[PDB]
Amino acid sequence: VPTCLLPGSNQFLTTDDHSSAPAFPDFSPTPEMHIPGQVHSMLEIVQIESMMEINNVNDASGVERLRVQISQLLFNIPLDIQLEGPLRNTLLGNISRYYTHWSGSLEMTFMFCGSFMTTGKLIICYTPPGGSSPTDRMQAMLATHVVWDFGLQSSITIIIPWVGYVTCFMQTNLVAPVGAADQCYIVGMVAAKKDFNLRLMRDSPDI
Amino acid sequence: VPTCLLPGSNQFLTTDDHSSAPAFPDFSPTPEMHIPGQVHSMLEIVQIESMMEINNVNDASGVERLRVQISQLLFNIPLDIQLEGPLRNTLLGNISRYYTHWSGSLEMTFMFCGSFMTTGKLIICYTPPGGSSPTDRMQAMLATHVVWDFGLQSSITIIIPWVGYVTCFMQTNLVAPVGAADQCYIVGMVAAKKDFNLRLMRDSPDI
Amino acid sequence: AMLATHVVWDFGLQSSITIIIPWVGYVTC
Amino acid sequence: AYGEWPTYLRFYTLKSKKWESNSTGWWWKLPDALNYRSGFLCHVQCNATKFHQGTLLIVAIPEHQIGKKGTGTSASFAEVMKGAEGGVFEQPYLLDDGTSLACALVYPHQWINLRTNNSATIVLPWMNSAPMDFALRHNNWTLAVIPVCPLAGGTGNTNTYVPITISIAPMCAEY
Amino acid sequence: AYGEWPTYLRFYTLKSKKWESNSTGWWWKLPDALNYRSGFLCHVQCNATKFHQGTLLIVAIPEHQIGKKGTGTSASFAEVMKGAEGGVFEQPYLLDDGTSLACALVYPHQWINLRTNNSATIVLPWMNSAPMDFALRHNNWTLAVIPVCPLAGGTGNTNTYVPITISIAPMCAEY
Amino acid sequence: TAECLVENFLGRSALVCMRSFEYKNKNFFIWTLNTRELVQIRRKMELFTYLRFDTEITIVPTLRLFLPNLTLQAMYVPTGARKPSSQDSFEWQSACNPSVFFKINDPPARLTIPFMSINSAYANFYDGFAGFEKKATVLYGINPANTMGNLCLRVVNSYQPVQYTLTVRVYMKPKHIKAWAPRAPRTMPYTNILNNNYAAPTAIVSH
Amino acid sequence: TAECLVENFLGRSALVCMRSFEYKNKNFFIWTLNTRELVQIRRKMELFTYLRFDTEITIVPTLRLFLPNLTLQAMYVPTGARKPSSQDSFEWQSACNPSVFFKINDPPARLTIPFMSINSAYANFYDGFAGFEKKATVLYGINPANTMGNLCLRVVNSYQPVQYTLTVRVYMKPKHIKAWAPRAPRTMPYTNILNNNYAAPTAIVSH
Repeated sequence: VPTCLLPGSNQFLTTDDHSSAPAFPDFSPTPEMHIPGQVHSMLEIVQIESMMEINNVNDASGVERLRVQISQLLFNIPLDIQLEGPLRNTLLGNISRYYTHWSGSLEMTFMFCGSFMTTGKLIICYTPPGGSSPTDRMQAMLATHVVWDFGLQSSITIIIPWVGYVTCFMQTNLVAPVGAADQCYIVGMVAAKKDFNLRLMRDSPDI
Repeated sequence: VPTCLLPGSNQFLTTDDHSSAPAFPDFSPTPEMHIPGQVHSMLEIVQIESMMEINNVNDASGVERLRVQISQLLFNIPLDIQLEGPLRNTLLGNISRYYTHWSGSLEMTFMFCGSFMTTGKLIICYTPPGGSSPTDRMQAMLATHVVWDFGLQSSITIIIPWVGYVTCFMQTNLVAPVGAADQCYIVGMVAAKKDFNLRLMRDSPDI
Repeated sequence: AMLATHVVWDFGLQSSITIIIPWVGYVTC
Repeated sequence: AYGEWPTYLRFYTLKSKKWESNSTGWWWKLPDALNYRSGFLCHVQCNATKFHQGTLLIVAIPEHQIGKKGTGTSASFAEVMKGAEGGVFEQPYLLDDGTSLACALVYPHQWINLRTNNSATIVLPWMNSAPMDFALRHNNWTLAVIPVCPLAGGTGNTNTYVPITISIAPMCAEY
Repeated sequence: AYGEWPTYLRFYTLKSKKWESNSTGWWWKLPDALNYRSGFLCHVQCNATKFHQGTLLIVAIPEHQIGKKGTGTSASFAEVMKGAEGGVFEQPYLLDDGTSLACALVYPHQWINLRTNNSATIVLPWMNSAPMDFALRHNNWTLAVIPVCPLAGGTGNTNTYVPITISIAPMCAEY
Repeated sequence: TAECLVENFLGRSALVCMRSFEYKNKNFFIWTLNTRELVQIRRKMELFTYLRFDTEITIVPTLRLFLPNLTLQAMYVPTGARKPSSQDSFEWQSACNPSVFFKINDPPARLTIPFMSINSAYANFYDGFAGFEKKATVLYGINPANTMGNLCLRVVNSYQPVQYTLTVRVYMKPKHIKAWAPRAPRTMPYTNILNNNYAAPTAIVSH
Repeated sequence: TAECLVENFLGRSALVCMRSFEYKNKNFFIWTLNTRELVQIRRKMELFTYLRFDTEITIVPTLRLFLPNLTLQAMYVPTGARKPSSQDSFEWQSACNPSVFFKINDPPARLTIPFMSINSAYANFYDGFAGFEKKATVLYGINPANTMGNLCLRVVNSYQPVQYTLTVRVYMKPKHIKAWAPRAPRTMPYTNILNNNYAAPTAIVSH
């Protein structure tokens, strides 16, 4: 060989796919171990739920930001995953911040922390891209919706296809027995679905 | 060929696995000879016994450091192969000093230099990793042990799996005839086993 | 009691636990 | 979930923690709670009568370095070692690790919601990158339990002490 | 051991060395002791009666450059040439080569322990990197014998002189 | 899909060390390979509890004079081995030990370190102290098996009359990554290069 | 397993010679290839009585001025042949004799010497004097078949007005090593580059 240099050289390119020359000529590495919790794709991570700050309002602090008290709207969630809002501190909103733009569906899961004897109907409704905010329950009743009765189903789940909002209102008032207080609480949670994809890396602004 | 230089070049890397250009175009080398004592692996070396300074105490000098006099403990061996201690001047402790960390079993072999008519029982006991030193023969008798009678077996051998100590006590007093003195002596020796491995090179501090 | 041979009786599921005694000190609760 | 049967290569029942509407949350470190290559499993339930309200997030976190506010100083012995007595979360929302409670669901998690179930159970297979830890001085898993929503219901003499009972077995442990 | 039958490509019996409880040790250089491509074998035994105590390490070292303390100066003729009369170890613990006696077992070694056996034998096949050395002026092997544990037992008139007898054959020697 | 495979999420060459020293009318580097000296890669790495990887390392010099094509030596020093005292030290010569000499005007030097620990993977967090027993001075979570050696560097030709600063920039491309046990994202500023403490503080998302 | 194969134990490129000379307002090298000029490689090599190997040699220059890209000549001179008197000598021209010219700013020069002796292996120790008969001046153990030639070097362009020192560093990678007859480790400091004498002295390990 001419023994000087190879073509496509005399640079350093920050993200290259070429190999390099090893220290320790045949040091055999310490073995593999078959432990669980393998991960192979970030999407396996982003598909796992997180709670979200449905109570991001300025009076709330610590854990209280993650729960809404039910004694008209209860919460109304700005639905962009990477702009500031409730989703900003979730696996969805953390992982995806590393990337240019995103595609595929989400789902929420709500959960109601009540006493077993307590019930009520909440309308949930969803505002597709370009929509206005449902001002009150009559626009939610005409909008794409689910009526969550806390009976049968302590923890409703609602897919979000591919944005405005998910919005949730006291359609009935609450009902509870004499032995359980009105300090009743909803938890809100979200993930991406199996169909999700993230396009092209751009380093996150949070740190 | 473009005839300038090859890719992965313009350096010198101290431990490289690449070839180089010979002086003497086809000088045929002086032949091979089939002499014994071939060695192919350092492990073939480290598997061979050495004596060890079981008598490393400050009064001992020259050969006396390798023998313990038997007229309560006789010797108690700090069992790290590469830290300072009795093993530090053995094939085990010399070869392995060239490497980062080690794995696999050892074995001791003791040998008793007595007169043929002389006998006694010594308890030997072993302290696995994290153990305390057996203070006296009652803890050695409850510890993992062998009772070496000098009868039948002038030279007991004891494997060490994979650390505290190997410890050895006058369980009986000695017994000897009128024709042989109490200047009776034990020799201690050690090696690695067939299972041994040494991971990654780091140059020895002794020179 | 937690280091001794034991059963933890929750009154839920099982209003009336039963415990054999082989063949003495005590049964303690 | 992590999908192992508890595996290598008799339960212990901790004294019940007196939860309250204000409580921040509790943790235990394994093996420290037992006082060892093992498949720990953890089985936790509430002594909560049907009027009661509120909910717990039960999580097991691997290699959970408890952090602290307001100093670069690392934790002492007594802050990280707690045996079966366990430790409090000084800041549950940061999970003490400066990480959101809201994202702790990436770790194997289960819910005690007092409508649906007062009981939850988790298998914690061996995660250590050495094959059998043997010294007293490390804790591969931390079991954590946090009041996501405050305890409620009852009146007066009932005094809101609604206990949590924790149980642990080192299932398939070898030495 | 080295696993050759004595091979190329009548014994000689040296006068017995008078060992004592204090003795440092003795060596001989081959071929020098015979006064030649060869398989030397060496057969050494103690004239020790059954009361006696102590033990010898018997070693054959290839290309054993005897060193010395306290000067950079190389050995003279008379220091390295010793015929059958042999030489003393001035420092057995350094094997004179600045190398531990304790590690000399890497070289082909045998033990005379007076309980188990008063006799030991070694085969020393040709190691020279030239095929048949022919000049009087090199010694491919050194037979060495060292009191690892001091001679003992007996009383008075027995005077601790318990002799070593050394024997050598240049088996399969060709010229 | 692109950077959704974890090797592509992590495999961006991070500037893990950025430093300078002068030569004028001491001044050598000894930095241990732990990715805690730079905050972006700290967070991006901390999303996984255990990782196994080779490390490529690239070294790029740069100069402000007050070009001289000097020889730079890079050396890799293993976990816990001896390290040099000054620009001159017997350690820079070490026989059993990897090093690379390169000229400032050549394209920058590259090395691979194979996966280097006695544990099967880097445990990116660890909450213990020691492998046998603990002393008071053994700090919480600084595991010895995570020490990963250090890269050591000096100017070899430093006699020069001309007056200048060498800047060095060190880029690590962790490569061929296998990862285990994902984590909740680190959502808080980093006080130090050892533990995780902090002083946003009480509300992670805006109103 | 890694550096347990003897070729990997020994095959680390050793800095076997480290020297300088000036050119200003004699000064050539003639060093014989014996690995006794540096103490670490002395010991690491002395664990074997006979070795057969090719030698790679790499030459690295370096400069302190008071860069000039000079031509350096390396020459190999065989066992016992003529050697030059000064920077200028007919020997530097030799027709039947290997040499390499290289420029200081090129990456450093490499050569292979094939295994070079009339004996089948290097006898790392030898206790004799001569192959026929001995005179008084024939020193103990300095065997002629072990002479292995010398590497000879000069600056070819040395007319320069500018004032400086050339440093040279010579790295030998003994390569493709076959070895015979292992030795007890050399546990004592080295007084000289010829024999093995000494002056720790009487107790090799600590108490």
